[PDB]
Amino acid sequence: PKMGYANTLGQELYVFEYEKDRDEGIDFEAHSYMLPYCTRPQLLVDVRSDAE
Amino acid sequence: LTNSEKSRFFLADLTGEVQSIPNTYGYISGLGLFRSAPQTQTTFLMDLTDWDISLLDAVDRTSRKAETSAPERVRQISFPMMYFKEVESITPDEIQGVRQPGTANELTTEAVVRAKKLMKIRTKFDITREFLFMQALKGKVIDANGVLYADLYKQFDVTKKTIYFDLDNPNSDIDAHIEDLRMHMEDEAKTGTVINGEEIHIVVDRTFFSKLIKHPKIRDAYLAQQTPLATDGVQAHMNRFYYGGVVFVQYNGKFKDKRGKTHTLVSIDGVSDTNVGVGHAFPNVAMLGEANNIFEVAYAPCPKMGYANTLGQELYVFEYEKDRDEGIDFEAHSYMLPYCTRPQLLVDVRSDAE
Amino acid sequence: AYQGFTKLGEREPLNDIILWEEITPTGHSRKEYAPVASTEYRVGEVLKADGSKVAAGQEAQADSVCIVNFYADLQLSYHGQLKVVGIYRDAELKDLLKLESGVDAAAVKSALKAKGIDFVPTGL
Repeated sequence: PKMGYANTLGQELYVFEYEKDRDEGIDFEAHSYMLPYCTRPQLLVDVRSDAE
Repeated sequence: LTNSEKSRFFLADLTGEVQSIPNTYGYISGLGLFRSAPQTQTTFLMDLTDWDISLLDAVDRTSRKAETSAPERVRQISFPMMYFKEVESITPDEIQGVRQPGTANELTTEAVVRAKKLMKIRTKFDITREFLFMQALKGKVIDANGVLYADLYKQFDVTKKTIYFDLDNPNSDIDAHIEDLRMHMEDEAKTGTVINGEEIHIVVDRTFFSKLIKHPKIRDAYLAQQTPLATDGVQAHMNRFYYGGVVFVQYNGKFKDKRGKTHTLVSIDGVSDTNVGVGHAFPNVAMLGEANNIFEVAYAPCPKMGYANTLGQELYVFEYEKDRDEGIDFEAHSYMLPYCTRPQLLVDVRSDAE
Repeated sequence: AYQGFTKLGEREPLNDIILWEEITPTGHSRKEYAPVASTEYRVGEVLKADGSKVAAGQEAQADSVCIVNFYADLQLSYHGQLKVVGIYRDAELKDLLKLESGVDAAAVKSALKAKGIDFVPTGL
């Protein structure tokens, strides 16, 4: 949600460079907006070693 | 050519501005005896080495000899510093519609205001530097607020020496006090040889000088050199007196502070009596050049990005722009501390008696 | 061990907790404390108004977070300053706090939040 990036294709990671005023140092920000999902969750089967 | 006093339709001319800048005493800074030694750290260390020599006895040629002399002692000390910061700003309200004094109708530009503010800031820092130099001549570097930063005598393991002249006594041996001071300076500095290219310069106030010059044992010599043929930043042609290889420069320098309390440059701490004079005696090693390690001042970098671990400078003027073109912000920094490597050569002279 | 082993020491924490603060020409969100005699300060410790560490119970009068390393034995600090400096007004700091045993972290966090200091959750 930074400007410039509205309604654009998402990326793996955003890194931004920001300078503190009065030469007080540097600020860093890293963003990521993601979600991994499976369209057929039934195919993910769990496995155990004990008995039911 | 500007508007007249009581009429807007007749003209009159403006001839200048008369400025009333205050007194900026610069005797010690103008002497140049405080060498600048900038570095890249907030704390510096110095190593002290001591030597001792003795006469070697005669021996026989046909036997052997002996003389192993003994070794030197090495010890080191640390040192803090003083940080000074000044803040000022420039706004369009100080420019819009304002005319420069001494000019009929010329408006003031941002460059003129910036130059004026920078000159005032540099004058303030020079005043503070002179005050700290005079404090260092006393052997205890104390900030104007009264906080102690470096006690030279305790750090160098040297006892402070005071000479009581007793100028009110009509039969006080002034020569004895002068000789005692001279022998103390000669015996205590162990600079081996290089020392006092010039004289023992004593910086005294008005009271001490006035009481000294009227002594019956001294008045003849004082009147001897009241002859034209025989260097402050404010008081040109300062009072001077030479007697017994010793100069008695009179220095009536003083400064105020935020609280409005006058800080006399030549004073001992705690002598508030106005009937007693105060003076400070130091060797004038200003001509030693790069070999003058006795008196020095150190500078350190300011705490800003891009200046860490860099050589310090004497003043750090920074210019910052306010948001949405609202004005300009200024910042002047100075991380400095003056010190004397041989505090045993700093002796105070009093006009009273012990 | 004659010399099976010598441990030379450890390095004191650095002043990196500050993330955002109100930067002003003077010192905003930065207060100077006269150090308490025979008391050693470090980065992240919570201070009272007088200049001493907050102790079990005393946690509602928390005043600042120390951002200097003061040595009580030499009375000078990490950078050679004879004062203790801590952030008291609005600022943002990492979650690296030295609370004296017994101190409730939640109480001091609430007090500093009321005074304007916000703590960003810090990973390990």
